[PDB]
Amino acid sequence: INFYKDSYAASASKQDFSQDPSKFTEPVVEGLKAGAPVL
Amino acid sequence: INFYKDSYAASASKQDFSQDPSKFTEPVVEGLKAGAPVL
Amino acid sequence: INFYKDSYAASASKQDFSQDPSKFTEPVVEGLKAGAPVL
Amino acid sequence: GVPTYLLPGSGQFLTTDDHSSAPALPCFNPTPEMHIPGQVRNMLEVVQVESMMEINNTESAVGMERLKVDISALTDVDQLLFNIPLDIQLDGPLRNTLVGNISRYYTHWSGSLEMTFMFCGSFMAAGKLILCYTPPGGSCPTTRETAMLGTHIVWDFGLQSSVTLIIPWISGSHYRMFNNDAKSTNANVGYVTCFMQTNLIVPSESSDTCSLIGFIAAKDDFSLRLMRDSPDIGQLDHLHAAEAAYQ
Amino acid sequence: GVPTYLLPGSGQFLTTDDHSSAPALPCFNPTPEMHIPGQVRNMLEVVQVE
Amino acid sequence: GVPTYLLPGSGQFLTTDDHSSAPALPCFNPTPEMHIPGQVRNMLEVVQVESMMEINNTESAVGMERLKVDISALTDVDQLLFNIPLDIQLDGPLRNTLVGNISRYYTHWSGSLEMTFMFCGSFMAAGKLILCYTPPGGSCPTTRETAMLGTHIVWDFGLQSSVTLIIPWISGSHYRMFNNDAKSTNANVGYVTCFMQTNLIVPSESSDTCSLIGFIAAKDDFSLRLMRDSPDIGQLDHLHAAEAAYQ
Amino acid sequence: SDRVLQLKLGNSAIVTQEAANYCCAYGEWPNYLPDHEAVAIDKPTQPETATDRFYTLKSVKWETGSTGWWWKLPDALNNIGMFGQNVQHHYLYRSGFLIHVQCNATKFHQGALLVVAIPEHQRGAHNTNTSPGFDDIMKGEEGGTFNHPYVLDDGTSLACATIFPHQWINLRTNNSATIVLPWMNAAPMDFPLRHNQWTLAIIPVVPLGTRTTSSMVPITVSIAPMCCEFNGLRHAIT
Amino acid sequence: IESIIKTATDTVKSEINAELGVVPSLNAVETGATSNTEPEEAIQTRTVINQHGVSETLVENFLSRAALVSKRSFEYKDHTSSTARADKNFFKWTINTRSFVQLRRKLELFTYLRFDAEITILTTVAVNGSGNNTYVGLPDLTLQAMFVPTGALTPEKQDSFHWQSGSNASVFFKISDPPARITIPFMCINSAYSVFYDGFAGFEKNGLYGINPADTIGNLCVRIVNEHQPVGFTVTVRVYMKPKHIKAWAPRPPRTLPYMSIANANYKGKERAPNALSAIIGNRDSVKTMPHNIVN
Amino acid sequence: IESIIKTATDTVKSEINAELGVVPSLNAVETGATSNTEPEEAIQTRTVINQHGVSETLVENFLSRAALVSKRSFEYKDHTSSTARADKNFFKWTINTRSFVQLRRKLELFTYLRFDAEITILTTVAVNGSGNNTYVGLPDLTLQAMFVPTGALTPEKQDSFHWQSGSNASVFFKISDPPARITIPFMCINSAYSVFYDGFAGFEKNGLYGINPADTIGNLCVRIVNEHQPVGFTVTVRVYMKPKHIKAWAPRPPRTLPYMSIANANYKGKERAPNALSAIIGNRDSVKTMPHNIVN
Repeated sequence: INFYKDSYAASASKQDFSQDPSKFTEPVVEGLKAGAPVL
Repeated sequence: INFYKDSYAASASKQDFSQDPSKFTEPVVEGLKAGAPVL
Repeated sequence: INFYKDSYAASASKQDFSQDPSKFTEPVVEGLKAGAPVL
Repeated sequence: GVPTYLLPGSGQFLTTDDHSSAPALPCFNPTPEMHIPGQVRNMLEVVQVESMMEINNTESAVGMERLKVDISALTDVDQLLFNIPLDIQLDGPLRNTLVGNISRYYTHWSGSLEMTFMFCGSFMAAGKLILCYTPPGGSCPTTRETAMLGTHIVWDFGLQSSVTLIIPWISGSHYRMFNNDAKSTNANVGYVTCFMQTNLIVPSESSDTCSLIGFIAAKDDFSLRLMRDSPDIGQLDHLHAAEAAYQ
Repeated sequence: GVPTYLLPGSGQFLTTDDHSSAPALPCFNPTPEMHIPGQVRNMLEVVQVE
Repeated sequence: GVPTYLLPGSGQFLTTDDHSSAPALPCFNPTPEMHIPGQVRNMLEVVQVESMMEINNTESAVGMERLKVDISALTDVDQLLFNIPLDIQLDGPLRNTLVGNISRYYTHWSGSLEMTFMFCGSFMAAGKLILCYTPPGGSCPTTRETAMLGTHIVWDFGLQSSVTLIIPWISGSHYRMFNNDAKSTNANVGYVTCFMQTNLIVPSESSDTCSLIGFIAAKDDFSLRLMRDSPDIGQLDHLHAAEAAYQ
Repeated sequence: SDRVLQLKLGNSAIVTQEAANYCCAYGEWPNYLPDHEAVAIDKPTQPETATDRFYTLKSVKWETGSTGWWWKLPDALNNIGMFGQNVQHHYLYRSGFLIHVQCNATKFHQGALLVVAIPEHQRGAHNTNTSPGFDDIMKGEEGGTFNHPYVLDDGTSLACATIFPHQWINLRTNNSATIVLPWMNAAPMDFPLRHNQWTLAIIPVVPLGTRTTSSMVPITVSIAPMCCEFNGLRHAIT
Repeated sequence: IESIIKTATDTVKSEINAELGVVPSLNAVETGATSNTEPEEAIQTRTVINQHGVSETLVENFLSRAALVSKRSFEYKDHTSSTARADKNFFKWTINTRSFVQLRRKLELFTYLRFDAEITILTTVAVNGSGNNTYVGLPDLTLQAMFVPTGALTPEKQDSFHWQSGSNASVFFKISDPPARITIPFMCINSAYSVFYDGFAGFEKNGLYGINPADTIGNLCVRIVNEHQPVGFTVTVRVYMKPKHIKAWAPRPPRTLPYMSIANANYKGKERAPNALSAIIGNRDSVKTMPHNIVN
Repeated sequence: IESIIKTATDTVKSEINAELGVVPSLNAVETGATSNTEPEEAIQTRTVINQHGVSETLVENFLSRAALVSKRSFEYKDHTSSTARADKNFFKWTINTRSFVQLRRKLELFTYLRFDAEITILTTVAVNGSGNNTYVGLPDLTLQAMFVPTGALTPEKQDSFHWQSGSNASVFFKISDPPARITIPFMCINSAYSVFYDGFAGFEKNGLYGINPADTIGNLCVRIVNEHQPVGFTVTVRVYMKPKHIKAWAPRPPRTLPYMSIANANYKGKERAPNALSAIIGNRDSVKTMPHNIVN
């Protein structure tokens, strides 16, 4: 229920379930395969 | 939301984006071209 | 907005633009033409 | 539950509001409608009916004598007979008329007026008058040569005993408003003047003084705005027997 | 008029509520969005870093 | 009944709210619209019109003399003539302009400006100037060799008596904001400087001092945000005759 | 091409060889009142060439200490020729204007005049709470002078006066200015003896200066009413 | 004939007229008709497109305004030692529209009226000065307003059992609440109310002239539900009425002289003009004198 | 020509220009036109896509803000022994927009305005210190605000019969209620309000200059409905106005000198700069002096 003329007056938006943890956990140019020696 | 019978009772109308600055900036009978000497 | 069960509970009706001033201004059995001598 | 919030003006009582209200008597059946002659649906219908002007509003005129203007035979030419002021929102000859009374319930008015004069002399009485409307800006004309320059009609007495002078809507603005300043440019309408065109001539056995009756009405281009309490009625105390309603 | 009645909890201030509210500055245009590295949309992304 | 509950903010009066309200006069018919020249629908149209700068804001200049800059013949080369500060949200030559006055009603501004200089000397007067805009970061240049390194235009007097220096929008952020700190990185725009390119040369029978008039305007890429009460007007008491409105 | 100009109205013609275009106020041209905007129902009188012609006012002298001059329309023309007669004999007036300001000098002279048409220039008084009187406002053909041109005699700024329709007469560039004014009023018509639609203001922002032999340098105003119409015929008020 | 009118009529341009036998400016008032002379036939006119609205003069708009019809003040206190005439925490009012002149004159502008009545009740309270010379605060009191048909049994005291209101419509409202609002339907036994009644409503000759009980809406009995406080208060109840769904017949000349009583149309007039018996309009020096002549 | 503008204009990249006969940086101010030199022609630019909105500078947004237009304080008490000038439980105010300078200057930024006015009324109450040196509480009072057309009859006392409001619009509101809100339509007899009036509104020479009564909305008469309490209070009424549905014509130079009166545009200026008669802008040492020069 938003009867105001400004879009920023609306309620909170809690429907963004998109994630990308790799940018914090695997920030390497070359990816690593499972079980293979990384180094 | 306007349930009143008179049209002037409605909320403000902020949806008029039409402009004509030339009537204040170029009020000349003959227009001026870009780069050409005006005088 | 009238949620009451009785029709007389509704708001005022200001949409009757029908007029007949002649019944007060020309209550004569025989009408009068423009410019012609009435008497 | 529906989430709501109250706005400014909540709980106020506005006398000009338009809302439905709870019916006090449920299932009440009103009396069936019966046709009644003379239904009126707009007060502009009433102002179109001409009503007598009180042109003779002088201390020497009592009651009904204030509703007629006496004209006699004169020995000078181009003589003035009477003048009528302009404002229908101010006290004067036009105030106690249907158009004036209805218009004093409003603040803004527009449209043309019509002034009808009936000659009530004898059949043997002859005469020619001139009725002039002068737009505002200057003084009221006192001579015929100045009044004839404005709007005018020359009236000749005869079988048709009534003449009509139209005061057309000549205003700079769309409406003329009411204030307590008669000389404002938004209120002044002009003047009406009556002069003898030739003379009033009657035989020896007819009355030498003849009465004119003036009526004023509005045309169908007339309109009113900004309803207000009428200054023509008021009270400084309770009326008689009003207390008995509480007994 | 619409017949209504107030429910328990009317007028209360709950710090975890989710409702729209009146905009203080009408017709305000926020600064256009610019891409910024390292956007995080769920705190479970942070806890996965050792 | 509809189950409802009141939210925080119910019954509050917010001066910037947008809601319908009860009409005080029902069935009122407003005056029909008439075309009027010069309709304005956005205040950004007004700021695009150039207005005179008060470059000569010194104690020796009184009234109209503050709106022109005097230039005379010099015997040294590369000499500085005048400088113009940057902020349209602060007091200075740009404050009492259309763009400045409108922009001081807001807190955030963006876009390019244009400065137009008109030479008001005699027809026999010749000369070349250089007008430089310097982006912020350092001191205002005092020599031509330093000012010419920034944005600049070389103006030659002739049949076209006016020149335009564009101050382009060169900012790290999208908008520049107003605070009472002129040296902030979010407010400083740079400097404008004027130097002699060659000299001002006039014959013996022409005036040896010539006046320049400076105008400033905003371009169509200009925008304003965060409306606020203007600091250019205020009152410490009631105005005269304000009490008479209550009498 | 745009330096020369000829204006021909009625039996009057003006030629200039040092014009700088000309200004149409708010990009508008004068026109007669249409039926869908008319209020007064009487048939108007339209003298055309009898009133839509150039009237030349008395010239003023540009001095070193000059503060500026102003005239009020339609007040300045209310007693000149057939336009004045029609104004005096009619309650309602409507028309636009064509203003031509002339000022020439030598190539050794310098000076800039701002020629600005101000709509509804309501004048204020200096250092007093009393409103300006009738004689202070209505000057007629002679016009008036500016007490404080720096504030346009109304507490505003002269620097921002360019928002109004205007031109400049710069002595090294041009010797004349031309402004076309449409009807500018809240009402379709007005009483011409009590309200002024326009005010022509000529202000010397750059003072007149030269080192040649001093000569009198006058400024001349020629105003041509356009699309004149009058309503409410009666006796002359004068 | 009947027509739909939403704006004032347009004006058409006209030319010179020199026709024999055609006299649009001449009329015959004796027939009783209003003059039909158009402005086009009296003078030379232009073409005007009239966009002026006429909705503000609609009878519904003209009459559907809430107007004060009753104002009653009474003491809310212990009334054991009060007089018989005093209102002991309650009052009864016969509903009428003739007590306040502003609405009465507008209603009397017509002969026959049919409308439903919206009733609004506004309550104010003050601390009685005498006895309690100090102010302690205003109590939020509950009031009961009961509609009792004309002539039926009204309560005789604040705690009367008649207040139980088995079938009578009753509204209970607090002072802190918005003013109470109800709608009474058009309840006349005829098809319309008689604003003026040229007759007697009794089969004998001792009845009341001009008073038709069929045109009386009823009785309003207003009491304070709360029992009396140790200190006394003054409670003022204002009743406002707004006609709606209005039909009007036979418009009448407006009232000129001041009203004398709510029971008849008796007239006396002011001592001198204006609105005097011998002179409705204020006098001027002569019929040749302009009251507000412009002199320059 | 007319165009729809929702964002600031984009910038196009530009290259080196060495064209003979083309001088985009040269202009002719004498024609009265504003310089049309684009940034692309003055310097070498890049391509910029401008997404900055322009909706906050819309005339509607710029003017549709509720601004204080009236503030009146009066004593709510027994006024038998009060003076004639004192407001005896009621006051009347001629509506104007020239009393408070913040809204007045913004409105005077234009020559012609057409708008409807949203009116908000906020009431505050305090216990009078003199006489009642002790605080007993704030009473919830009912106030009546009646709109009376300019020049019409206003009430002369708190209990005047003119308050019955037969046709005048009246709003009744409690102090404990939210501020009362109404909407007055655009009510000028012309197509727009005249912010500045270069003329006299009378047919004689003794009228008022600059004052057009056609531009005055009307009169607001505010009274306390409750009768006076045994103790005195001070009641302050604040009237705020918000224009809506606004049309604006002929923008004007802004006011620089302080306002002197609400009846005219009389000017005096401050004693010294800024905003002085001889110096609007504050002075600096010389035209070669940078007021806020960065020195490191």
